[PDB]
Amino acid sequence: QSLEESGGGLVTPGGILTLTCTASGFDISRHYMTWVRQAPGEGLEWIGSIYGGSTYYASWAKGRFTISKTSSTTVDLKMTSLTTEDTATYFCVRGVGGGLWGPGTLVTVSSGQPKAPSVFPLAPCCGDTPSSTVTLGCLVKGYLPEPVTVTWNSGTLTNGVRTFPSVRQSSGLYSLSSVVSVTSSSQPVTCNVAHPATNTKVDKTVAPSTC
Amino acid sequence: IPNGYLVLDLSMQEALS
Amino acid sequence: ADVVMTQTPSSVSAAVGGTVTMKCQASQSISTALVWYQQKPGQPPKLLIRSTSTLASGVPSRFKGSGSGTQFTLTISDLECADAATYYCQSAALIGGVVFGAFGGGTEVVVRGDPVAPTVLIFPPAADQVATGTVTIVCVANKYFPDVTVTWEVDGTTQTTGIENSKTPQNSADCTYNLSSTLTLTSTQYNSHKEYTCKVTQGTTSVVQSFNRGDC
Repeated sequence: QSLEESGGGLVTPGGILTLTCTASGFDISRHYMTWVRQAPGEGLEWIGSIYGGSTYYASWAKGRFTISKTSSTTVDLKMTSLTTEDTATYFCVRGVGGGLWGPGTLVTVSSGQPKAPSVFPLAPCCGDTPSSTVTLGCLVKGYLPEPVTVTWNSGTLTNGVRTFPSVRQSSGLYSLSSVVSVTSSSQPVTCNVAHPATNTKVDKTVAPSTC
Repeated sequence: IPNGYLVLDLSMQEALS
Repeated sequence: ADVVMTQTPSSVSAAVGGTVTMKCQASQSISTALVWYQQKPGQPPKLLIRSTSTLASGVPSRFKGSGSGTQFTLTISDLECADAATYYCQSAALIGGVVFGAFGGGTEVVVRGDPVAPTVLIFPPAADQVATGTVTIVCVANKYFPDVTVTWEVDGTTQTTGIENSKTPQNSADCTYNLSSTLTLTSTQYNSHKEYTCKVTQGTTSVVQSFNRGDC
């Protein structure tokens, strides 16, 4: 059995959004299908549950969040009067206190338009003694909303990759860096930066110094 | 002893489903 | 009012091999209808224990859940670096036609492995940054434990604004951290100074890396 949430994205404050939880391999009617959210850096929060025809809501969510069954395999979550307090990853769970979770879908409540990242290479200063093993990277700057996907050499370079958690600037845009330790066996090294919300993919081949 | 509202464990209901 | 789950402590630390405990207090009795989750980045929360004390599939015996009514405890013995995570309790009861489903606020568990001093890398801005109007300089502190503090100096002056730090989760094998620190300046500010320095301090020992703008 599996669960997958969909519908996350950028929404303007004051707007509405509907998320969907799609089940495979079991009958949702037999379970308390449950919505949980987690604001970035914060704790898990129960929104509500649906068991057959019965719905249950946390008191904080009543009226503004509505859960319904929309097919034999899907439940939705309709959210209204959204503000930045509703920015979060939203998860669906099979059962109250259950073990089967989807990977989550990210809702970003912001007035900004989608903005693709600027990608800049990270390499040691020209004129430092060179090294056969060198740590190179990419700075992924100024994007909205999360997520971005960063790969190295199109997924063929994975060992020793450190992609740091994103940080949200006070402007509201996001940035992260990814670094990797490489020898000539991985050269030329290219970071591939995909941003679903702008349908962009940037490939940046990182020279081993700034020279 | 059961009295008043009984407590049903939904985490158990899920585990045994 | 919905049930409230008060989880303490907010953070707890022990050495590898040690034991930690955390507590969940319910504002209303929920019998044994309570679960514990473990959350690390990369995957959703993982069910550890359900019905207060029943281990979920694949969960090792060093995790133990106890309690009932309004007081619940999770104990982790023989701690491993793989146990570094944030743990949450959740009520999971149906009482009087109401679902009692609230989460506790979470307990971060820090696992203390072997001490390792950081190495430090500094990355001057790529040549196409300055045209954008802002420049972001990146410093990385590699593979270290325990925590560090980072300072930036520009021509010897400690920076007090424009710094953003991001720390990876503890390594599941050896408990170490990695840190990115970035300093963002306007292009004019960047072009107005010579030397950029990242200083990483662990206890009383510091590791410094610098570059001069005009050299790179």
